[PDB]
Amino acid sequence: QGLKDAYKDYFKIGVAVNNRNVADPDQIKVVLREFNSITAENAMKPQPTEPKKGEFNWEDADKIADFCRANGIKMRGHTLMWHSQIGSWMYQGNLLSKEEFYANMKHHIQAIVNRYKDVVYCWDVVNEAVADSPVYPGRPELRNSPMYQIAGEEFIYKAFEYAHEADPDALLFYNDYNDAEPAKSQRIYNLVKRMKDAGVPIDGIGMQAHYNVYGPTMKEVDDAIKLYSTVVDHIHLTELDIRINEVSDWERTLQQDQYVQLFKVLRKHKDVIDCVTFWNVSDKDSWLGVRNYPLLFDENYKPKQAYNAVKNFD
Repeated sequence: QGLKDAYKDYFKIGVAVNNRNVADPDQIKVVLREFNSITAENAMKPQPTEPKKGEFNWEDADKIADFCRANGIKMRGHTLMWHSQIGSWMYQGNLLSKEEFYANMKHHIQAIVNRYKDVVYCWDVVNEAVADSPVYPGRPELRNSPMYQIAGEEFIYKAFEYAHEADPDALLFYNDYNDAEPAKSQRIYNLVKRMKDAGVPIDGIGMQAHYNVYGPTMKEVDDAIKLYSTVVDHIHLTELDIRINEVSDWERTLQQDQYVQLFKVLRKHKDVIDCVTFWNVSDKDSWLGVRNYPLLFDENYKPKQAYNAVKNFD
């Protein structure tokens, strides 16, 4: 009886996984106990699935979908478009045409969405498209990636349209980090507003939630959720973790209260938040290394004092 069961009347609890998390008994016992949603940490990203034009690799992603199919869990599909882990070929030495690009993007999205539409319930369609903060008013709100350089903001719209065609029943999200920062969260809102007003097919906003001990206050996070709440009916925390920096009893206490504060805020917003997904299973497999003591499971795949606090609430 784990996390998922505790938050059953609030929202799903999920976890990004790697090949070994769904292949090793000791880790599998944990994942099934605690979570009712799964994200591929890497296996559905654009370079991992299409490292050359038209040459799809489904090996790693299939294992993970397999695991979900079998245990009656639905997946989040992480991501269809992103300026990282992407094959240069999609957008180029020279940049390609809007049209040659849209085709590479349409071909890719449509394949992958169709392939896993039976397990994926939602898709992080575009990732990290909004620009980092300091944006001096009037200057471009979006990150100047190659895709933007070719399409401008239009490529995001196409990506959401292309994925909607391939599966009309999936919830399609825009996903980003520094989601609770005022300026950036305002920019995110602006983007999604534009899409809503144009009638582009977006459903939800993905809050990465790469937080830390000193980074955002609970006010900031509760604010951004209200702001986002007024443009979309679906919010996921998508890659949650709380790094201690930027091994003491004190730091451990600090991280504990944040996690406890954070889940108080999200419980209040149960009705718009459908999912809270931790970025890795345990500190062992955290992308931030174990130095950062970032998750509710320690390097032995065992719960920390913080685990019981978050779980035994009310």
